[PDB]
Amino acid sequence: SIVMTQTPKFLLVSAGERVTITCKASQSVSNDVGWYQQKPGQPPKLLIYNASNRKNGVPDRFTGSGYGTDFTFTISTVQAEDLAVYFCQQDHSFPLKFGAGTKLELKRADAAPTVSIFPPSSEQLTSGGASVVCFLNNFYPKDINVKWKIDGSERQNGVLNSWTDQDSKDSTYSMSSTLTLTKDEYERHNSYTCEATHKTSTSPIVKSFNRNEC
Amino acid sequence: QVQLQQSGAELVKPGASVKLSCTATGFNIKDTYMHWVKQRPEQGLEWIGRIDPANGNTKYDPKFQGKATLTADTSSNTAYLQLSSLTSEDTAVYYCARKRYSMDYWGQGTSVTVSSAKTTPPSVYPLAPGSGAQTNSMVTLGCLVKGYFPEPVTVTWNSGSLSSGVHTFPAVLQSDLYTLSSSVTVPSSTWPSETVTCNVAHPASSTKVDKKIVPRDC
Repeated sequence: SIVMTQTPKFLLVSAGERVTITCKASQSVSNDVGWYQQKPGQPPKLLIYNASNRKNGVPDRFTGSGYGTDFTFTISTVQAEDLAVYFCQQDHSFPLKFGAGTKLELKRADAAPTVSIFPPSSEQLTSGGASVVCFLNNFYPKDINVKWKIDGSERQNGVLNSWTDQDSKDSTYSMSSTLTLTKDEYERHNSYTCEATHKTSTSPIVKSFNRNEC
Repeated sequence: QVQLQQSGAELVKPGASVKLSCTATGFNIKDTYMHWVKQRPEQGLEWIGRIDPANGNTKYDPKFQGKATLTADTSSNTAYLQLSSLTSEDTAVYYCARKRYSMDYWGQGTSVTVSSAKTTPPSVYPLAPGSGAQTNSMVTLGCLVKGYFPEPVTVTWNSGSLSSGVHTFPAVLQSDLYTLSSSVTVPSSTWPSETVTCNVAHPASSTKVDKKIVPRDC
């Protein structure tokens, strides 16, 4: 039961800086410490063999050091392809324990979202439901708010939001907001509005459509 | 030459049993220790146990004593993880790894979902822009995949032709059904002049749906 405590959980860093991930073994572990990298949707990949020995085909910017209780994983110059979750591991005592993980996030300049609004599909209207979908693409920082307005009235029920993981190409986030209503309620009203309030602008980014038009 | 081939995804009712296969290549299984790791969604990695294929020695984390039984067959170079008494807490991706002389190689992972909810094929709805939508250099098209269970579904655009401007959003669970959306941004000179089709696959229900993005007709 040698437990590995890994800090930080979230590492907000800028490209070109240096990230240091620390894993503290509750008891002595010495040589038997490994560091893993897990890109989203991929199996974890080993980066450090025995707390300082890079496996092979590993960028020399990935370094590890420490002995006993204190162990450190350091990225010399953070890069876009380094976006992943990093785990420490102890194989000294057979109750093998991983760290909680460190999610690395790249810092970049504020980017305004590109907002698109889509009326419910014709096929779904036959089903008896109506989903209005709003896309907020290529924005930073991640925190953003979406307000749904129907004929000028704010709607807070039936809204599902989903954020993408940070895109390594441009270090941005994308979010999708879906307002789901009954077909009768959708056909009752005409104006449906998607509003995006972000750190880029005090004013909200607004996209709308009218149902009595098609 | 060293790869670990894992079995396909499994959906099981609570209380059932599952067996996962990890077929190896490029290294005999008895000269290394095979390990199995559990990862719950949006969570960390949990070491289940290790199997010594030469003699059958098994060591488990005390939380996986009865739930997980590790068996190995050196003849097929295949390691097995059997999961019984399955509950919702066992819903996770299960990996198999080979460890020898502080060396590691991992398989692709196998997803096991434990739920009483029935398998539900998705409904795929094309999302064309509004009839009076703004015209610009680029046009964004959408695709809605609603009311399916279990995860995962795969979304492609024009069978992989369109890939640069695709944002597929993580699914959201609601009333035991998942819903996700996918967006593709293409130059306005290429739509509707060229075809844009949403390709959705839901392996658990053996569903493959292609939905072309047709401009809205009034």
